[PDB]
Amino acid sequence: LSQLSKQYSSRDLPSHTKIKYRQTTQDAPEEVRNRD
Amino acid sequence: DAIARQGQSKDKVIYSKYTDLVPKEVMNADDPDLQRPDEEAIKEITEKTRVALEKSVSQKVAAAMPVRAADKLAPAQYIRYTPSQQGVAFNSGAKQRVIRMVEMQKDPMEPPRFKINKKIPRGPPSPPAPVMHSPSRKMTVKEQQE
Amino acid sequence: PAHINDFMFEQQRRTFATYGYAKCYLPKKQIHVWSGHTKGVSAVRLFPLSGHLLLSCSMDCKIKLWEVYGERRCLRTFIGHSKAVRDICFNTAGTQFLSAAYDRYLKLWDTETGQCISRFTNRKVPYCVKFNPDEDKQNLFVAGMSDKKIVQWDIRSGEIVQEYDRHLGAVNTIVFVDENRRFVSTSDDKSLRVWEWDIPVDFKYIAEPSMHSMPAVTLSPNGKWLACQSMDNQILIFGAQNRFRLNKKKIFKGHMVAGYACQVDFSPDMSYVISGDGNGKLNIWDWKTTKLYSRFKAHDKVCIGAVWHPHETSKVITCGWDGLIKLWD
Amino acid sequence: EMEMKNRQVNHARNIWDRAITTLPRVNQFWYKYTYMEEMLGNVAGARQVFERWMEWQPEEQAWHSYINFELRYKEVDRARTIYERFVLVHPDVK
Amino acid sequence: DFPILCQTCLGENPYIRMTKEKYGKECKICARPFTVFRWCPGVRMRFKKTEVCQTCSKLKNVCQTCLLDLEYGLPIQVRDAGLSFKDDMPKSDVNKEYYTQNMEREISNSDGTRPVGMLGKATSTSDMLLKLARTTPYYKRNRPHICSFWVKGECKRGEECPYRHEKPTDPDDPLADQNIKDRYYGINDPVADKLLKRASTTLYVGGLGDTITETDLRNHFYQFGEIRTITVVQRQQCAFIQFATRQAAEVAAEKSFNKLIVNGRRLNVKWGRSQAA
Amino acid sequence: NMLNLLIHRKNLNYLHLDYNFNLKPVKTLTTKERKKSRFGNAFHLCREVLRLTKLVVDSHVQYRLGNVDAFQLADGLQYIFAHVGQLTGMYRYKYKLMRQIRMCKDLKHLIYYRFNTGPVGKGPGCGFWAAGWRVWLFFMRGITPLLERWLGNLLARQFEGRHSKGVAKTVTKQRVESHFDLELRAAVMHDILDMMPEGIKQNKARTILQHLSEAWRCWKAN
Amino acid sequence: RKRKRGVDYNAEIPFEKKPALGFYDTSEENYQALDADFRKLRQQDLDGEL
RNA sequence: GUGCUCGCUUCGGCAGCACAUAUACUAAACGAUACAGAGAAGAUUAGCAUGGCCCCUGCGCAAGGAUGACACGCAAAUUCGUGAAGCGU
RNA sequence: GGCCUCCGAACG
RNA sequence: GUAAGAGCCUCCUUGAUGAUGUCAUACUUAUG
Repeated sequence: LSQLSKQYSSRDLPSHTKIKYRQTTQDAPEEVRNRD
Repeated sequence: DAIARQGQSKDKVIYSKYTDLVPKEVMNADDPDLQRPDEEAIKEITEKTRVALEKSVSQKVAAAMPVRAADKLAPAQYIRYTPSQQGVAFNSGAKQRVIRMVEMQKDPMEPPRFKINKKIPRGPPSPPAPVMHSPSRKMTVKEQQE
Repeated sequence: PAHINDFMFEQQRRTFATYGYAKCYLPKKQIHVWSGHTKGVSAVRLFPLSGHLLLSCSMDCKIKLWEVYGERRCLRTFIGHSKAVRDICFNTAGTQFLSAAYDRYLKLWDTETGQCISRFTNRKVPYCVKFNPDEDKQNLFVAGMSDKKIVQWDIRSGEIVQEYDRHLGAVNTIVFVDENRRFVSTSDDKSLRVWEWDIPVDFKYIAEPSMHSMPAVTLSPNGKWLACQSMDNQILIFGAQNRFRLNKKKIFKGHMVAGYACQVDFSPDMSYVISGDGNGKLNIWDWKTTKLYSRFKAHDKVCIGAVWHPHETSKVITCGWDGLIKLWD
Repeated sequence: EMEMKNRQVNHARNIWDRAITTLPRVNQFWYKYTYMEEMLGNVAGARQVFERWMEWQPEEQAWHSYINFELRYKEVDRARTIYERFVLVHPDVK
Repeated sequence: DFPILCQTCLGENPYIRMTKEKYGKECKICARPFTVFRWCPGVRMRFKKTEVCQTCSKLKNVCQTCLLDLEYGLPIQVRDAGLSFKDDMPKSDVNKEYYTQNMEREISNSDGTRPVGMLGKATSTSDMLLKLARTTPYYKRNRPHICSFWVKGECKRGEECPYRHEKPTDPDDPLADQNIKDRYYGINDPVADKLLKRASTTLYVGGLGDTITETDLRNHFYQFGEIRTITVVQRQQCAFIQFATRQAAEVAAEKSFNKLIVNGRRLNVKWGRSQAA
Repeated sequence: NMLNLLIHRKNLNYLHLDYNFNLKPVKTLTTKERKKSRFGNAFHLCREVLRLTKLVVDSHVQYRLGNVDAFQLADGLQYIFAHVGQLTGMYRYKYKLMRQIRMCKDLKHLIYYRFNTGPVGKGPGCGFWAAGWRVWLFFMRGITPLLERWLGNLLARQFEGRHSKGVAKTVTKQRVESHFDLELRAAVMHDILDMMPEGIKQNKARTILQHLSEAWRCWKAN
Repeated sequence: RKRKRGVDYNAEIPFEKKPALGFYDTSEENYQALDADFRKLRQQDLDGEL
């Protein structure tokens, strides 16, 4: 492509730039693997 | 059988002969065949997906977010290469006739450069494949008339 | 990539140019027209009173004076036209004539004197040229142009007469009736519109989605009906207008229209109507029987039109086509 | 069929082979193959039609009709072995 | 990721300072944004530029600036019509051409700039284009840029500014510079002019030597027609090819005159006497 | 030159831009020209920012040069900025900006009469509004990015032009039901095509009318 | 009149109208066959009145 | 070329240092106009929808331009009965 | 003993 | 009462008539 970038619009502003990893208090993947 | 490869042919087709109609033997228990490669394959594949998604997400996410990118760049880009392997009369330079290649001046306050906004939606076709299906039985008079 | 300092010395040596590498009548063809022209016939004219003198207009942009009827030979040559003549006209006596040239130049022509009259011009290319009936003076001539306004032009006064727009379509032809209070005006809009003319206001307009263009327009010598052949090859006979209806004679089909305007002909015995065909064949029609006569192919090229003798009894009908003309008995 | 009516018919036959490489559908492949073989290329058309019909799935009316047309063409010797292979692929009383 | 930049527009200087441009003007053919590189081959010559995009340069397979024919260094039109016939659809509806070009380049996985060269087997047009090409025609290909101000004497700067005086030429025939720039692939052009200018029973052939034998000349001349006999003279290093019919003697005659390269060695062939001498 | 460049880009000539920040329909164009003129949102916003901008600009220019002002310069500064700055040419494109900011200007009037009250007052008694000029300056500090991407995307879309179909469906209101009926007839066509193993091709298209309308009058009627 | 677009298909002057792609049979370029198809193609179209 | 250093021998002569490859993208649809006026089975109109080889207004995935305008029914192929004429080892 | 929502511009 | 559009600044075909004016009624107008 290397084209079709000209102007922006609303709702496209930077949002949720930092994701949220699973905490050990909520869900742990290893604890789910060893889960009873 | 190679006539089915006419047109664009690169890697994945996997239909030429009809030997793929019926499967091979039956389900068996094998570690490499019936499960997956090692964990290093998913690790290197995930890292490669992070590099490709990092470059594509960096270009698309950078252009979609007018943070004005950076100042310019530093590609002094000294280019030593054969001029299309010309072999012209006498010599147009010394050795491969290297040239100095730097970046371009930045963009001024005026956004417009070349405006298109034209319409050319779709227009390429797609290569047809074989049917690769077991022909069934017709409906005759009763099921078709039903 | 190499060093930038070495590239500066290489450029400095390059600027120094251092290269170092170290029970119907059956008329037949009588006689061919007098002389002729290589280009197609632009218009077909004839002397109204005498009938022997015919003025042939061709695409060669040279007016051809012809003597025709009896002891058959033409008249003389006439020049002075800037471009191909779009239309031809003549006075009531015949000693004077008018010319409509696609150069957008209307030039009157004197004939019997051996040379023309004078050269004139108009605003646009005139699409129609016709003499003024009724009063024998007729200082103005009824004409039309691509400007889509039927306009009479006073001539002998040094300037024209008046201009009036009947319809938005370019007027194809204009033929004034004997009442002098109305002039039939056929335009490229396909709408046949009579026009009150001497008064700046016109008359009326009718049939825009009918009577395609104006391939043929003519009126009976008695003035009871005026028929117009249309580019669908459909001849629409219109009962002439004095009435509440004031239109509509009958329907006459069987002709052929290639899109080129063809001069309409008839046998005014209260009998026949005969015109050319778009394919070039000779179209013979019985009229008063509401049905035609016969189709007899004559010219080998596209038929330009046809003419008729005066009205006494059955005599003969002249014919003409593109590049050549042939008269029939 | 529109390209077959043309005076060339070479690109129409090659287009029929392109349809053979395309979805056979077991209808236009055997019907169009019978049309091309009936047009020309007897030994060749029956060879590619026998290889294609012997590739993906067997047939019944198309296989029996193909063995009948190949048998009535010149000799029934090859049609006997082809009939034994097709009958051996799908045995039955018929 | 440089442009095409063939050897004709590169110049005689080994080192060249080029300035790339990320977003330039749209291509005259592909009608798409691309990179515009600028360089000056000559000292006092004006800087060059490339108006052809990557798709525009890849479609015609020509230099991005000079836009010559292929890599042979000839005019585009003539050599393109000499290749096979045409094999192009520049005509109209670039929207329909953008699909054939986008699917073209996107579907083509084999390409490159210059990690390659030659690797062909002879050619049909290599002799005509080779005889129709010169050695580095770089004369007056960049700088002059004729100016009307100096012709009328109204230019105040004069030679100090670009467009040096006495640049223009008689406005009669093509200008050899902007004339080919008016159209692109449309005109017959001095491509066709210089193409027609470039096109214009026994046969003696000299320059044979020990490398060329009688079987090579008999097999080469036998393709035109039946040969009556052949006289191989090793002392004079010549051979006389006698044919039964003078038809093939005229064909191979004209086609054999300074066109004959046998085993990579040119041969000078003159028509036989046939005067009974 | 900014507004003259905006009207200069797309040829209009249906009105004139006035450095008073007033564009008027000289030729009095209407109909297709009325629908083609507009310029009442972003151009009116730039007419407000240039209205107060050029307003105080020419105000200080008249102060410094030409007619002497001094105490009158601070007078019309604070006063005219407060009442006149509260009205001026902003209006529409401001909305809550000049609404809450206009109430802040009313508080600046309460500070005006507050500071100078007892001994005397009549007219523009100064009490400089530069604090309220910092208020409205903060309204331009928040709105300056908003109008910055507004004029950036609008001006960028002016020379570029309207793109192709941008999707943007499901407008709710009564349009959500139409998309639910169309999408309902969509999967019904796929499942209808999957109902018969062979059947016919064109015969399935006509069934959408009989089943569609049959369900319409069916459920809608008794 | 103005050549851009029109009352007909855009740019359409029915010579190579719309993409025709291309076809090859097997690993070869057919020449005389296409020339014969073009000769019979010109033989199908004839000037006349109908 | 300038500035500096007698660096070498004349005030000027010679030598060394510092300043060291700019310009180019340099210079030469919408106006105006005649026309006629607007879909949903008898008369009037709400509107919202679907695909572009159609767009403008509108910062805008808000929305607005008479429901913003453009937008009709072809089928890949047969099978059996009756009468008349000609031919038949 | 006090408390005072109010606050308009286009399009259609 | 009005959104939109247009352009001009070298060879053939199946034979059904017409002109003298007025009422109930139907449709089209921003003039009531």
